[PDB]
Amino acid sequence: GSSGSSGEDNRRPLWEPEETVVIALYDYQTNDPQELALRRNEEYCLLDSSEIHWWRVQDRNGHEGYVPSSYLVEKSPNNLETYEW
Repeated sequence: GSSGSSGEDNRRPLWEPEETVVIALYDYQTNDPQELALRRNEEYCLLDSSEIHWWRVQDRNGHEGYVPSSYLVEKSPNNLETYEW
């Protein structure tokens, strides 16, 4: 392989390392308005974890609702030296 215009991959993220960002392992679907359909391999801003089985999140476009925390996952840690004790 060979580069073309730029040989330096500087693809920075969008969300913030401070806000809780979760991702859906699978594309969840529902027939209720109160519920939101998650997308496989898609991050989501955690609004409030009031409940346990159901977490309130928001899409990148602006779609919030109740989703199965099971699908949502905590963006694995990286280059972060911190201990929760």
